[PDB]
Order: sequence, then C-alpha cells, then structure tokens
Amino acid sequence: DAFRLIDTGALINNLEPRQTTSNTGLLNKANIQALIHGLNRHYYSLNIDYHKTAKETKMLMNLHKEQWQSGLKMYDYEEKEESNLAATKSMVKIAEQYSKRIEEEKELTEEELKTRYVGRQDPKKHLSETADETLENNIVSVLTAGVNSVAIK
Amino acid sequence: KTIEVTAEINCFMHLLVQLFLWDSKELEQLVEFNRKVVIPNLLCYYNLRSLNLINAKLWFYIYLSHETLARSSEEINSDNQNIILRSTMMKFLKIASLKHDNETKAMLINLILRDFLNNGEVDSASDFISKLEYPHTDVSSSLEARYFFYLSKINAIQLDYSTANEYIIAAIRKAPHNSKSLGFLQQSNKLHCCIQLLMGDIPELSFFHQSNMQKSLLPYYHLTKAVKLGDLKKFTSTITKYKQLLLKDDTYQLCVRLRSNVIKTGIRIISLTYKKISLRDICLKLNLDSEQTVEYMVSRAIRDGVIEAKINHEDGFIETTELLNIYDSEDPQQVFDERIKFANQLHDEYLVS
Amino acid sequence: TTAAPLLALLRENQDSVKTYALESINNVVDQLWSEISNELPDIEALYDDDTFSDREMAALIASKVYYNLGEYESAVKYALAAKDRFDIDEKSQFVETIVSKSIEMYVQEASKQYTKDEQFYTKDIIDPKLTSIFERMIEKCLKASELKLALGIALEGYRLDIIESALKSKLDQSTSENVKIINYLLTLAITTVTNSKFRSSILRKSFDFLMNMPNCDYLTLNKVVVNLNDAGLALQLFKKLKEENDEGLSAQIAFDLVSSASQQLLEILVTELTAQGYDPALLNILSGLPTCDYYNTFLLNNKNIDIGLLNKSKSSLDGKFSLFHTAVSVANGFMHAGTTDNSFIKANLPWLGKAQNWAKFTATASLGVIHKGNLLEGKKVMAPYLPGSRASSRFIKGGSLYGLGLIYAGFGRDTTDYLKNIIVENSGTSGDEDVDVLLHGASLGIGLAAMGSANIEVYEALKEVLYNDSATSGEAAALGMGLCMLGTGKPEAIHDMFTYSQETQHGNITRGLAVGLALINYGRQELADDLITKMLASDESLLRYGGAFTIALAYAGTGNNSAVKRLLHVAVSDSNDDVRRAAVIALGFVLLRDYTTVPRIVQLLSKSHNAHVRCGTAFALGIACAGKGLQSAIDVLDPLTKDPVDFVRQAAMIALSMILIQQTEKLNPQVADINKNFLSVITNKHQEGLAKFGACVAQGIMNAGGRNVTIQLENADTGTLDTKSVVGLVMFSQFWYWFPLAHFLSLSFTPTTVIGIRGSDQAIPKFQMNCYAKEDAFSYPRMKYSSKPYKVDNMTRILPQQSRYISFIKDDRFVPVRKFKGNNGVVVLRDREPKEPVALIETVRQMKD
Amino acid sequence: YFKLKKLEKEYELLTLQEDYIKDEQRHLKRELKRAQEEV
Amino acid sequence: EQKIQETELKIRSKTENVRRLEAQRNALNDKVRFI
Repeated sequence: DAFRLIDTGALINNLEPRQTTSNTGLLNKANIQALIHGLNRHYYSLNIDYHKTAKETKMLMNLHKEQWQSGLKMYDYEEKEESNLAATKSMVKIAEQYSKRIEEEKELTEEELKTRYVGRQDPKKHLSETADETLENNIVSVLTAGVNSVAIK
Repeated sequence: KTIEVTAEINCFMHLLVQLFLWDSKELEQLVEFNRKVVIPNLLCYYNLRSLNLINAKLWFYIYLSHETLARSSEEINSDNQNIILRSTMMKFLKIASLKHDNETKAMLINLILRDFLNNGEVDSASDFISKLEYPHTDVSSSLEARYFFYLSKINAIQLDYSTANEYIIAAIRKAPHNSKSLGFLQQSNKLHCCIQLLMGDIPELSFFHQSNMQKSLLPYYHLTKAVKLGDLKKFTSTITKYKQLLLKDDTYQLCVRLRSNVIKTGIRIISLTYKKISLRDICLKLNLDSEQTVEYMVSRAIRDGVIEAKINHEDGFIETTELLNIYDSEDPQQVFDERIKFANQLHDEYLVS
Repeated sequence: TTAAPLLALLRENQDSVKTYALESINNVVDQLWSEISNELPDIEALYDDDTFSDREMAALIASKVYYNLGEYESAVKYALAAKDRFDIDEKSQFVETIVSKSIEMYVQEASKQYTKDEQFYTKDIIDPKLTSIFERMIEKCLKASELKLALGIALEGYRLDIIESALKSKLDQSTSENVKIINYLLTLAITTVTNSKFRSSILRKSFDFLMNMPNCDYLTLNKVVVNLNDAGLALQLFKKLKEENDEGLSAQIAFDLVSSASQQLLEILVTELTAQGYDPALLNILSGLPTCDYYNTFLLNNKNIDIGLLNKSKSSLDGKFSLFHTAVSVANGFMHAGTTDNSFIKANLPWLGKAQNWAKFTATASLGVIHKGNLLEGKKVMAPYLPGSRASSRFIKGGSLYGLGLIYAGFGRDTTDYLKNIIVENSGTSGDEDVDVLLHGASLGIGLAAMGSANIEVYEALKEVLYNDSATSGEAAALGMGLCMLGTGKPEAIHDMFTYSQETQHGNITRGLAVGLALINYGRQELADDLITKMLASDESLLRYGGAFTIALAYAGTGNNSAVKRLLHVAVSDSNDDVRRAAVIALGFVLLRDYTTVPRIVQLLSKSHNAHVRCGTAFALGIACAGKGLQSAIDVLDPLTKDPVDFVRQAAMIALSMILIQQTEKLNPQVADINKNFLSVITNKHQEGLAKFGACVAQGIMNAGGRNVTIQLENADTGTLDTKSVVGLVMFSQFWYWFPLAHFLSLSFTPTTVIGIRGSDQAIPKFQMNCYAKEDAFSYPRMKYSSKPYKVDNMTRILPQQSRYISFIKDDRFVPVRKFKGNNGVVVLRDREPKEPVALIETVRQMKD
Repeated sequence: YFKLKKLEKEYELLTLQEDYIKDEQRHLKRELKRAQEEV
Repeated sequence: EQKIQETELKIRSKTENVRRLEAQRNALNDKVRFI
C-alpha cells in the first residue's frame, strides 16, 4: 500500500487513471473496500510492478527452487528417501485399500442414473482421488528409482 | 452412373439372398450367369460411397457348394468359373489404391487361404500374409473373428503356436451373433484347443463344457487323458472312432504332431524330480513304449524346451532337472522386461480412450 | 496355377528358351507375383548381362512384383531403362500408375535442385528418362483440350518452357477465355510458391502474351507491376501509350496506377516519365489531386451523421474526469471524417471547457481526421494555432501540428519542409513539458506527411530529438522515422535503432523503436530474419513486445510455415500478458489473404485461464474479417461480451464495429443486442471505464464517415495490401499503454462510389445503371439478381461485395470496357460520346480545380 | 483443379497445428502445477 | 492425373487426428480455467 496527496492541482496533466485498472467503483468494492472514492485522498491508484537487469533475473531462476541440495542431486536425498522407502511401501498400500472401496459403494447405491442425489459431479472427484494419488505414488517410485542406483562401476 | 448402377445392385443383392442357401436355381447356368453380372464395371473407378455393395459377405458359402459334387463332381481338375474367379479376385486387389480399402481387402484373401486348407499348398500363403496385413478399420465385428481365425490356422500348419496364440484370443471374444456363436464358435474353440494340443497343456473342461455341445467334448476328453497319461494305444483308438470328425475339420494331422506330444506331455506328468534316473525305471514307466526309446527320447525333448536333463551311459542313468531356482540377480530380471512388454499392449489404451 | 515350373527355367541356360518363357510368365505375374517375389534376386542379376537381349521382358515382370509390394519407386526405374514397356497411350490401372508415379517424383527432385540452379530444366541434372515423362504427359494433356491440367503440372515442375509453349499455341481468341486463363497462372504463383524469384518469371512472361494487344486486359497487368514494383514493367506500360495515342486509354490506365501503387512506386512513375516524355494531362493524375477531392465531395451529397446516437451518448454524464471527453472525441472524428463539420466545437461551449491539455489535444487534433482530404482550406482551420499565430495555450498549439499531418499525409511533401524547421528550432534545448508537446505534434505531423517517402533529413532531424531522451517528443521521433523508412529500408538504420534501445533504457522509446523496427521491414520475409533473431534472443519484454509486429509486416500476405511457428512459440514460453496478447494479434496480418483459418486458430485460445489470452484473439479475428464476410467470427466474439473483465468487453465490442459495417438489417441478427449495449453501458454508471469507453469507440466506427465509407484491407479496389491501412492497425493495437492512438485509423477509410466521368475531361455525371440487388443503401441503424431497374445507383452507401450483382447497361451514352470493372477507386468508365444529354451536374470540386 | 489445390493447403496449416497443441498441453501442466502449489 | 485424386483421399485421414487433439485439450484447459 501507499499514499499520495493531491488536494488542489495535479490536474491539467497526463492521464493518471488510464494506466492500470482504474476508473472503478462498481458497487463500493475496491482493494480493502474501506476506501471507495477518497481512499486516503483522491484515489492515487497505486501501480506496483517490478523490473530487473539480466544479471538479477539469472540468479533467482536457478538459485530459488525449493531448498538447496543443488549441483548434485544423486546422493543428497538418496539415503534419506531410501531409508523411508520401507515405510513408504506400507503407507501407499493403505491408500489403494480405500480406493476401490469408494467406487464399490458408488455404483452399488445407484440403480437410477438420474439426479435426485445432489451428486452433480459425483464420479470425477472420487475418480481423481483414485487416479491423481495413484499418479503421484507411482512416479515418485520410478523417476527417483532411476537415480536411486545409477552405480555402474 | 453411380446411382444407376447402385440402384440395379439393390435389386441384385435381394436376389443374392435367395442364391445363398435358399434358392440355387440351376447348378450350371447360374454360376455362368452370376459372373457376367459382376465383371462389367460394377466396382468401376472407386468414385464415391463404394463399399458393401459388391458380393463380399454373400459368396463365401456359395461357390464352395458348386465346386464339390455339383458342377465338377471330380470330373475335371478345377472349376473354370473358379479359375476366372481367381483372376477377378486377384485383379480386384491389384487395382486397389490402398486408400479406403479395409473390409474388402481381407474378405478376398479368405478365399485363397480357405482353398489352400482343403486342396492346395499353404507354403505360398505365407507370401500373401505380408500383403494381407493392414490396419483395417471397416471390418465388421462378425468378420473380425473370421479374419483372426484363418491367420491362426495357417500358423498351425507352419508349426508355430506362439504367433497364432494372439490371433485366436480375440477370435472367440468377437462375433456375438447366434449363428457365429454356435457353428462358428464351436469350430473355433476346437482350433483354440488345438493350440493347446501343440503346447502340451490341454486344460480340463470348465468353460468349454457348457459353451459347446457334446459333439466336440467327446474327442477332446479322450485326447486329454491319452496325451497326459502317455498312452499311444488309447490315442490310436481315438483317431479311428473319431476319424469322421477329424477329416471335415482338417484335424486329421494330429496323428503325427499330437502323437509326438503324447510323449512330451507325459514327461512332465511323471515325476523325474530325482537326479539319477536308472534306465530300467524309464522302461517300466510309460507302459512299454518308453522301453524302446530311452536315450533318443530324452535327447530331443531337452532341445525342444520341454525339460533339461543329462544322460550318462557309463553307469546307465540320466540326470534330470525340474527347473527350480531362487531369484538373486539375473533370475528375477528375466521377467522384468517381459512384464513391461506385457503392459505395452495396454499402453495403446491412451489413444483409444 | 503355380509359377514353379515357370521359375525353374529362370536359372537355366539357353536364353532362347527364356524368350518364350518370359512371355508366358508375364501373363501370370498379376496373380502369382507373391511367389515370384522370392525370385527377384535372380531376375535383376540377369538384367545386367550384355549377351542377354531379353532384359526388356524382365523389366516389366520385375516391375509388377513391386507394384503390389507397396513400393512404386522400384517399378519406375526398371521400366524406363528398357524404353519400350512404357507407353502413355495404353490406359490401364497398372500402366497409368507408373506414368502418374513420376509426377510428384519429378517435383520432389526438381525442388531440391532448384536451390542450386534455376536453369536445371535445360540440363541433364534431371534423369532424361524422367524428363521424357514430363514432356509426354503434357502432350496427352494438350490432346484432352484442357489447359488447367497441363499448366497445373508444369507449375509444380519448376519449368518455364512448358508454361509458355502450351499456353501460346492454344490462343484462338472469344477474347474472354484466355484472359481468364492467364489469371489462373498468376493467382496460383504468388499465393502458393513462397519464393519471389519463381513467381517473378510467371508475372513477367504473362505480360508478353498481351503485348500485341489482341483485345488485352490492362487491369491484370497493372496488378503485376504493383507486386514486383519493377521500374521496367512500369515504364513499359507508358511505352505502349507513347506509340498508340488514345485519350481514353492513356487516362484510364494512369487512374489505376496511382490508386494501386504505394507511395514509393508512385514517385518512381512521376520522375521517370519526364525523361521519356510526359503528357500534361497525366501530371495531375499521379499527383493525387482529384483523389483528395473525390473523398470530400462524395460525403457532401449523401450525408447522414445521425447525431441522435452521438448526442445521447455524450449526455449521459459529465464525469469520468477528462477521459469521458477524450472517449467521445475519438468517435467525434470518425463520424465527421471528411465531413468538415465543426458542430461539436461551435454549437457546444461547456463540454470543451472542462477538458485538460491532452483532452483538448485530442479534440483539436480530431479536426485533422474530420477535415482530412482538403488540400486547400484544411490549413485555414488550424490558422489561429499556427507557429506565429500564437494560440490559447502552448499545449493546444501542439495539437494543430498533428492534425495538419492527418490531412496531408502522403501529400505533405510541402508540409514536410514546413515542419522540418519547427523541429530543428526546438531541437537545441527543451526545459519544460509543453515545449515537448509542441515538438511532439510536429514529429508526428512530418512523419505522416512524409510517410512512404525515404528522406535522410527527417531521419537526421528526429535523431537529435531522440538523442535528448524525451518522454513526450522523443517517442514521436522513433515513430516518425519509421514512416519515412517504410519499404525495404536500409541496414544502417537497423543497427542504430536497435543499439540505442539497449543503451538508453526507456519504455516508450523502446516501444517507439520496437514499432519503428517493425515498420522499416516490409515484405522482406527471410531477409528480416537477422533482426528478428536479435529480438527473440533478448530477455527484455519491451523488445519482444514489438518483435511480433516485425514478423507480421515482413511476412504479411504470403505466409511462411516457420514464421507462423515463431509467433505461436512466443505466446507459450513467455509469461508476459502483454507479449502473449501482442503475439496473437500479429497473426492477423499474415492471414489477411486467407481468412478461413483465422477463426479456427483463435477458437482454441478463446477458452483459457488467463484473461489476456482472449484479448489479443478478439482483434486479430477482426483485423482481416472487418471488411470481409464469414459472420461466424461474430459467434467467437459473443462470449467475450459477458466476460467480467472490462478490457475484454472493450476488445469484443470494437471488433464487432469494424466487421459489421453495412452488415446490419437482418443479415447477421446480432445487431439487436450489439447496438443496444452501446447506449446501455454508457447509460448505466455501474459498469467499468474500459467497458464504457469501448462502447463509445465502437459506436463511432459504425457511423464513421457518415455510414458511407468503409475500412478496406485486401480488396479488389487496390488488389494488394494497403500500406496505410496496415500501419494504422499496428498503432491501433495500443490503448492504455501511452495515449490513445485511434486517430491513425483515418488512413484505412476509402470511399465507395461509381462515377463514369468521361473519356477526355472531368465530368462526374449523375446517372443510374438500373440493376436489381439487395438494398444496402437504405439499411442503417435507426434511433438475388432479377435484372430489374433500381431507384438510384449513384454513390450512396453501396458495397464492394454486393456491387458484383449490379451490371452496367449500354443503353446510355457510355460504352463499358471491362463490363463492370467493379473498383470504386479507379472507376472512370470509357465515354465514346462526350457532351451528350446525360444530365451533367457539376459538383463542388470544380471550384478549386 | 483449383478447388482441389486449395484443400491441400488447408491441411498443411493443420499440420503445424497438431504439433502446436502438444506444446500447450505440456506447457499448461507446468502452469497447472503452479496452481496446485498455490493451493 | 492420379496423384491429384490420390492426395485428395489421403488428406481426409488427417481430419480424425485433429478432432482427437481438440477434444483432449478442451477437457484439460477448461479445467484450469475453473481452478
């Protein structure tokens, strides 16, 4: 947030509002919606952007990802993920156990194929829970398994 | 002139229903009359909406009756109408541009393959297989099972049950029509069991018991116990009594191939588990047929992939192995690439869905 | 039945036995070839034997095996070497296959050798066995009495001998048949082949057929000169008029050359004419003096402003600061364009008083579009604000200079030197803001007046203003230089304008350079790829913003598969909303020729999670489809009107205005809710600013020019791409970026009129052709050929598309030449009997001429 | 023959469109992943 | 003469591949718009 005074003057100049999403006041809603017209004074209409040089943009792209394991990904998370792989194998089995039990009760209670059920989208939610979760658990056991050994000699 | 020819064919296809199994007219003039109403540019230049309007599905069971004890009656070498038919059949495929042709390409090959099944050589049919293979999208579900039926039968004469395995699986799952589930399915199930005859498994009767009548259950049940127990005497008596059923289905060749499988299957039935098997114990087992053939009998069965053994003539025994191991390094990795290959057939479902 | 007994003699001796054997084998190959395919190694081995003279028999037998194998290339090579079994006269499925197989093969082999040499068809580079096929195929096409099949094969064969030989000998001229057949060769040349050198030969060789004038057509030949812009073809047209003296033909040809050609080619015909001799009647023709008068006089006779919709739009509210007066001032200049109507300024005192500097800068400069077309009294309107007539304020004085360039644009060679001393006088130092505003209007005025003409002084004068790093007048310097640099341009200005962008960092200057670097490259196509690569490699979003327009203008017209792929690649990888919007807008300039694929590309982009993706797809669909058909493009803009985003509604409504011009009255029945939402959004104060201002701009475009003139881009009038129309749309693509650029749209308006004049002296008679068609003249927003007469065919609204249903009767004193040419710009039907009772009524342009 | 040559050009423009749809398909999943990380 | 008619019938097979990619994206990009 910012503030800038206007009072008398500041007119007979270039176009302040036309820049970014100004000329507003549908209902009272803008920003914090405690403002409407006056805001602090006159609706200075802040515009917040950012610009950086070629050196600054090159940094945060490669530097900032999640945390720093970088420069070698092989052995840093290898021992940590492999040690919990025995427990992960047992935890992913429970997720599959509750998968088909939802789809089994889904088609068992519907003999109609109409909507009295306020079920407007029933299947896609539970279908994605059995898909996206399955799609999440298998890819982390494959893509990581390729670099989990890579021993050669 | 496409509409004028199509309008005349609409009245011609109605007559062909009578010419098929219903009203055969004359056994001489009709086969000469049906030829002159086709050749004069009914297939034309392939202009538009040209398919299914030819004879196609209708003439499969027609010309086979005129050739056997009707026009010929073994008085000539081959039907002159069929000789011209083979000229028109192979000309239809020669002029084909391989554009919209899907169902019409696979139906004509069914004649040249079926002819080689009764009277003819099937060695030349292997060259047509390279031309026969196309992704046909217009073949109806009734003819998809027949297209897979002939491809599985040719490989049986070629002594390959592995290639014919994939074709016969999709053959019994298709053709829901009642006529195809009675006469065509029972004939196809006997060919599906014929693949198991060359494999050496020969499973028991579970699904096939109620799927077909007792006509096909009697010979398969007697051949099941004959090949499993390794008895050539009971296997010989089965061929004699059931010979009438073996000739019509072209299954009479089982007197050689399946007879050799009587010994190969009986090897896994009897227990060779112990290492050193004396020559006298082999002669006693498998009745007296295993007494005459001892060293040569085991020698070929090892290379064929049945078992793995070693023969010692010095002390007169044979060291045998039951193929039992424990997964350590390279043992479990053999099926690793196979299970991935098994899923490759299911990887095409992404484009289908 | 079996080929085994026939194939056994193939490996034996005594080739005389093989003579009768191969004759018996060749008949059964169509059947048993599957078995013969295993003997192919034995067949090809005996072919190379010199003592074996039957090789011609094995050539056809081996070819039929590969015929059904799926590879037709092997069967062609074996049949041609024997030079017997290949017969074009024999008609069969097998023989016609190997004859037609060499068609695309001759095209594929010639296209690869076309890059190294274009004369390859005169040498042995192509296989003579394959060359004879292309020669014998044309001989069969000539016997079929069809010139479309023969010329269609020779078009893809990259051979110039067959195209000229087969066409010239067939000329029996009916006189109407072979003038049309030439049109097929010229239409399929530039629109298909992307190479300019290949199509140049087709354009030049087609001119020699009409040289002797066997009742030729000069219209098609004029379009050829515009495409190549060659001085040889331009001077050749005047060479025929030098020996053959006709006042009707020499004047009518010059009327097309001045309208169709651009500003660069127009100046070439004027200078080069004096050396070979000139006609004093044609000196004023190429000067464009009557063209400016036909624009104003047309709108005076038939005039409907419809002020009821304009007065109601501006009477809703006096608020919205100065944006409300600026929004209505944009639509004010459109409706009164060419009308020279001051009723807005004179009759209303208050609305002008509440405006600010730049709001009055818009209203004062709006008179330039209003008075556009007047080459005499247009300056007297700006008289009080002149440099030395002082002004009411120095801010408004800068608006008189921009409006001065709007009227004289392209004719301002005298105004260019008038505005040159103003820029140099203020180029020394500027300490205030207003001194840049006065210099701003001078730079935009000299740029439009000199637009289309290369001037080194304007490029040098604006360089000093740009060097001062001015945020107001410096931006117009970069945009003003690009207008004089239009056309091929110079490589020196490419590196200087590009390096200055990365040296001094300014947004409006870079946008002025980015648009400037896009204007300096026109029709260069692959020649501009050097500058395009530098824009794509830079990470700056300002350079990549204008990089799409560089590809749009250079690749405009004939498109490139690689150039379109580059524009689609920028909108994907880059996350900038303004760049993704500017990338898809550039796709419209390349697709201007074929508008069928325009709605299909933007259809997938019409549904997206980003709001700015739908923004650029609205205008790019409306750029080409404005003056064209395909009302299905309106259905794409329908859901954009319900988008809560205000700028998307502004994007849809403005695009609906240009496409629906003269489309109203039950043709496309979307005008009920479209014309209602114009006054509905303005009346309701609950809407946003961008949605309300878009209804004002779209309302003025439908009424632009008094609902008479239309926006014409790639039509039959010019026949090619309009330079002033494309540049006006590029500037029109910026709304909230700096200040409203919609004033540049005045260059895209053209009058639609049918006037015969005479064959000697200017007349403008009033008559009627009396032809029945659908009535588009009396169809206007309110507050089938029966060969039947019509009320009045003179001027009114008409339409270029519906004109083709209006013929020209010969019962009058005028004799038609092309039988209803149909171009409203050139017009001037030939008059064989001047001074006849045609009821001539002189117009108002005769006073100043 | 003029209409037949025009139909050939129509499918040539769709050739680049088929490969371009796969470009947005893999690019949208990168933006869809960022939307899931925001949730 | 043949390849004029041959190309016409062969380019019709590419129409089915276009509808497969359009229906695949409509079921995807529309879901992202709702998110």
